[PDB]
Amino acid sequence: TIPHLAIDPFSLDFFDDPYPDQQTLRDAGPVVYLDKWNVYGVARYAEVHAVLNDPTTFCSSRGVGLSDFKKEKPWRPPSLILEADPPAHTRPRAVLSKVLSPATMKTIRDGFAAAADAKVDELLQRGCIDAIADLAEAYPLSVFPDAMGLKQEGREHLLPYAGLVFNAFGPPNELRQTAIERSAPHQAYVNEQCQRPNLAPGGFGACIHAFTDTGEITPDEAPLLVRSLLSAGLDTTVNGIGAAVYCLARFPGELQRLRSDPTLARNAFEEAVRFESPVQTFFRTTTREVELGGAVIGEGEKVLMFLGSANRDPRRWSDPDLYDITRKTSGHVGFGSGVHMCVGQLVARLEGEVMLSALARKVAAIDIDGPVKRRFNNTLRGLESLPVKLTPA
Ligand code: HEM
Ligand SMILES: CNc1ccc(C(=O)O)cc1
Ligand SMILES: [Cl-]
Repeated sequence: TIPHLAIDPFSLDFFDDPYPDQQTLRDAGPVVYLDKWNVYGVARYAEVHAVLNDPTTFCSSRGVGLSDFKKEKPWRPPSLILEADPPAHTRPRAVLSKVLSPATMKTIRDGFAAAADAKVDELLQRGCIDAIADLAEAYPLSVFPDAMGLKQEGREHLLPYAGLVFNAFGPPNELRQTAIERSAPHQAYVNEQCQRPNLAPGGFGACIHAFTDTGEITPDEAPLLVRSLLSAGLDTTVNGIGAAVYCLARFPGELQRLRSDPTLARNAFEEAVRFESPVQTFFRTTTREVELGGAVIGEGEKVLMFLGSANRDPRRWSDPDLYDITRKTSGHVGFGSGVHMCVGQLVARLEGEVMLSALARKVAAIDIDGPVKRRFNNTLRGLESLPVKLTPA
């Protein structure tokens, strides 16, 4: 009843151009089996959405990568939020919701916006820049590590570490094995910085530690939650912003509309998140035999959710392969959905918004003017290099 496919969604050939394979995956059926990795797969919006919102059946505590924590040792101590199910999940999540709260963004918006503006003005002086290294990477590094309350020394370990985490959700392919075989320095740096003495008061980390007082988390839980932010909070935004600049680079009409109404800044980023889906895929593990899309999946089975595919499903979206900054993007799963839906989404959207706002106000044109290079990661989709010429407004 279930189609078996030999598509490797973690192959380089797939990353280079996933969309035809994603159509094949959608059109093959509501549930596919990927013989390559002995996992179930879901590529349509409906089923991906269904799986995300059924955490009691499709659990996270056996890992949200290919590896089953019930079968193998996790490569690092499990995340107390990402790789946990309710109820253990519930209370750490609340802490992160409050640390990264509506109230908190107020405290950082002026600086994040100022940092975005200064960067765009800086890049306009050079004229020809790499929209990755000089913008997508430089800007988040200039605000987010500080917002964490991180010291200056050692931050070069941050992106490599994030690169690793997202590779480690993947299968035991060369990317993962290669990523993990060189994690010691990154782990040591990040893990050391999660300790309270190393985190500046006022920053997200110290704020996380401050919450041990409420009974919501113990002191020994705080560093891993600090660790979560240092895992998820930087490289994602890099690829989201990079995605957004690339989209604006490829859809000049939409750049022009953005220029004509900078208050479209927040949704053009949101649309970019849908359109590129910086986080491409996650797994769940079935806790029981279960019917999904008329397909019966056994207990203890891995189910691969194609978030990017769900976000390009024509069953749900009109003209999905088109970037439209006034689209109603609500319901996209680029940030997930349900109890694990991105707890850092406000930081990401703030960063993206104020940068796209700066671009909208300061830049007249963005033209690709060099070889474009894709960055390969088992979970993250984004570019290694995007040479562009910025024309000032
Ligand atoms: C473009 C930017 C981002 C994208 C596309 C993204 C994507 C996602 C997705 C898909 C999930 C769901 C994971 C799952 O259901 O298994 C998630 C959760 C999470 N995100 Fe992000 N994220 C972004 C930015 C951020 C930021 C800025 C932070 C922190 C400052 C962050 C930290 C986290 C954490 C800790 C979780 C786990 C939440 C939970 O398990 O309840 N992410 N994100
Ligand atoms: C969805 N992206 C995430 C990656 C890692 C973590 C974590 O370290 O908990 C959380 C979210
Ligand atoms: Cl670690």
